[PDB]
Amino acid sequence: ATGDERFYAEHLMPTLQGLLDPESAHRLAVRFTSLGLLPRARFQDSDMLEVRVLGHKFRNPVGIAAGFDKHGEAVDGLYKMGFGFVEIGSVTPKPQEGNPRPRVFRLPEDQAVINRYGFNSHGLSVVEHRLRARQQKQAKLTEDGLPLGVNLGKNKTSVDAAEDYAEGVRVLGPLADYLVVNVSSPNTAGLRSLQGKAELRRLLTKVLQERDGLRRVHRPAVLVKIAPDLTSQDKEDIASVVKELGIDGLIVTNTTVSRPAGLQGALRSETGGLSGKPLRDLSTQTIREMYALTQGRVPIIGVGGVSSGQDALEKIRAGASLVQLYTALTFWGPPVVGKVKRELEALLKEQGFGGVTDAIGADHRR
Ligand SMILES: Cc1cc2nc3c(=O)[nH]c(=O)nc-3n(C[C@H](O)[C@H](O)[C@H](O)COP(=O)(O)O)c2cc1C
Ligand SMILES: CC(=O)O[C@@H](C)/C(C)=C/CC/C(C)=C/Cc1c(O)c(Cl)c(C)c(C=O)c1O
Ligand SMILES: O=C(O)c1cc(=O)[nH]c(=O)[nH]1
Repeated sequence: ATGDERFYAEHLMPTLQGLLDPESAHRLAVRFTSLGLLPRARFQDSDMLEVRVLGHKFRNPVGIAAGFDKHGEAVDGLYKMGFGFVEIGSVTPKPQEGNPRPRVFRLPEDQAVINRYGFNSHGLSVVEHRLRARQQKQAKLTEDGLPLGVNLGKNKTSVDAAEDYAEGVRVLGPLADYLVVNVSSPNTAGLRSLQGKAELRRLLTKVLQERDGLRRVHRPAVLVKIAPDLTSQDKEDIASVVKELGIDGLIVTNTTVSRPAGLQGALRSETGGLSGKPLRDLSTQTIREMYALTQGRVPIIGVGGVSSGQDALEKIRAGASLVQLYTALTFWGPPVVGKVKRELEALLKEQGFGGVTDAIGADHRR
């Protein structure tokens, strides 16, 4: 049940959201997290939540998705919250402002958010120095089952997308357990076209060459993060390229540019990517498809609308080895992490799984 879950979800978060504009709230959340001003994460991770994937041990399979800690300011606070892994970014090569404010919108009636941040980023150099300041602390955390992902973007005005990603691999690759080639932001003109077969093969060949050129101890896994809005053709092409090139994994999915029938929020027709509950099943179905297309041989990090243990287990059974959440944190606060983990453990036991690993892709074997 938990007292603070109820307190954060029913009282504290909705009260604070009533007082603070969305981006002000985001900024305050990053600040509070970075300072460790967080409730006591009392959930002890059980052995049945441990997952071995991407050349690493993950103490639990619940991560924070990209876009919360864009500039790597709150990594340690996020582990304190009870996340099994942290992904920072997206980070662009040069600093850039992103879109004019306002650029984030709450849809409380839908338990959703729409954002059009447009890759606001401190840039590679700032983030590099921030990560270097805690590099050995991270090495110990990783060893202890708490890996770090770095999500790479491209600048708005760059004339060579592949070179932007290559720069990211060179600069932040040595500080990351895994890198994410984010070709699925809905908020950068032309970006999602990099998901097309020919463009993706060329781009990923260059990214993988740059990764392979790093020293062994500094050589991260490379994942591609994909949209929920892809055609069947697009998904077939991505699966083919992933297998051809030996891409280490997929992150499924980014936000949607669709607006599902039934959205109630006043701000439903704002431009941007939609996240949270209305994305959940679209993301789950995309995980399911990508798992089948890759014959279950390519690790998937499942993301989109995870707010409960059931949501997490649905993505795991569809083929995810790990899951992430973001929007649920914005509505329910830090206790949501312990909630998801406790519920997930209980459901695994109820469905006769020895642990998370046993449940990965279970629906495909029914
Ligand atoms: C405000 C906001 C900013 C985001 N920024 C990024 C980003 O910089 N890079 C990225 O790959 N995904 C970004 N995302 C997408 C999330 O990583 C995630 O894929 C998506 O929100 C679905 O998960 P959720 O429903 O749990 O939020 C962002 C999402 C939100 C809501
Ligand atoms: C769990 C959390 O997000 O932050 C904790 C540390 C907290 C007590 C934050 C206070 C400020 C609030 C109410 C933040 C909620 C919120 C939001 O309301 C919105 Cl709209 C966004 C985009 C974010 C992005 O992180 C967001 O955190
Ligand atoms: O910076 C953003 O606008 C952004 C990037 C991304 O990958 N996904 C998203 O929803 N927003």
